[PDB]
Amino acid sequence: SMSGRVGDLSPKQAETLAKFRENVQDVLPALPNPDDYFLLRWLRARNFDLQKSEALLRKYMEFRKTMDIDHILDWQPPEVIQKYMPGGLCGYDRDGCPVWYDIIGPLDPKGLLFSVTKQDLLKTKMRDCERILHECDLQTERLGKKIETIVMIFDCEGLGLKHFWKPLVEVYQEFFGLLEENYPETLKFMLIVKATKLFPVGYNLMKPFLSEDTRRKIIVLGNNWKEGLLKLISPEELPAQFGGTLTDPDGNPKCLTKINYGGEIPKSMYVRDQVKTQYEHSVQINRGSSHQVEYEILFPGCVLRWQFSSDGADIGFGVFLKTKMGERQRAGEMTEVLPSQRYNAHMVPEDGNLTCSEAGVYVLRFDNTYSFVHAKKVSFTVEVLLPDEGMQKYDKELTPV
Repeated sequence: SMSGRVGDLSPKQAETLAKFRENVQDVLPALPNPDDYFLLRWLRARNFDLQKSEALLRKYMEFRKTMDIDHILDWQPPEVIQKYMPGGLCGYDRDGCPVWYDIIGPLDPKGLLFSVTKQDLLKTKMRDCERILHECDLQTERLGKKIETIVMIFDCEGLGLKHFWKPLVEVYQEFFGLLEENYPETLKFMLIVKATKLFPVGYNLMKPFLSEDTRRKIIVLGNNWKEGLLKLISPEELPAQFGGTLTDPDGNPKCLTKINYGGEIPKSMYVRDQVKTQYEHSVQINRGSSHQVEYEILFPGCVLRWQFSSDGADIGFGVFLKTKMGERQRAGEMTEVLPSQRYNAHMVPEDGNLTCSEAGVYVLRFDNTYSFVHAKKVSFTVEVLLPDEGMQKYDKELTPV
């Protein structure tokens, strides 16, 4: 079989290329380098189907306009992103392919999304797409061989419940979706290092946004992850932080000159205290009454996630565990999970989550015991975030928490 790459095309692939081009006659005037290489990414992504490859390319032309890709290398992100958005482009693998780091642990999710918008974050990620593509083009020049694929490293140390706040999850979802739509056939490997026991839930949140091609390229490294990275990346190209010998000019092993390590964003940089949201349910509760919902959990390891808002007085909220569905239980008859407390959910919504570490029926209960009024409207959403079953197979090498 032929791989559908320049210098390795079958007669059919070549004829399909020559045709697709004839065909993408009217959009080509807009591109900086529509070489055979460029066209063939689209074709490979859709198995050389002319109509699907064309439709995919045409959508990308629209993305170019929406994101102003023509000028994006000159676009300056907000200072909060420059200073506190983790990751960066650093080094090249053993084959010449550029490496892109993300450092998930120290991300401040609310700090970021209360300081900048989802669109500023996504535009920054697309700017980094365009920067790493330019590194591919420059490596091609340097090495005398075609470089058009990249290595993504996700340092998942410290991946935890804070990261499952829905607005942050949505940024990452949209980012992976943008890569699939606009950067097909660009990924060499996505390497997951130091993943925690929460990785299967996190991955399942992203999975719907990953192509089958991408999913086959995801490698979950274990305890010997430094050796694993060194198999792919020479020590002189791999930060000492990640097992190599590359440092900043001053010797810092973190390579801070190229890789950001996040951190807590100063509250003085915030532009808002909440993001807009809609709720799945709204209920009216009586003075001194309660309202609850119940989830029958058979398979431990899923994450229960909630958000609520209520005008007026504070509202009570807690989570309890009982053995099976049945008539209403008193708090003291159930296993406390999250003991009830008083929350001000009027100025800003309350959100939270927890890991369901035992099978049973989880009861999320609102207690209206703080209004000096007749009754009370509570708006809320509760979701269960399931673990990816295939990734639970790595459980023994995933770090607690």
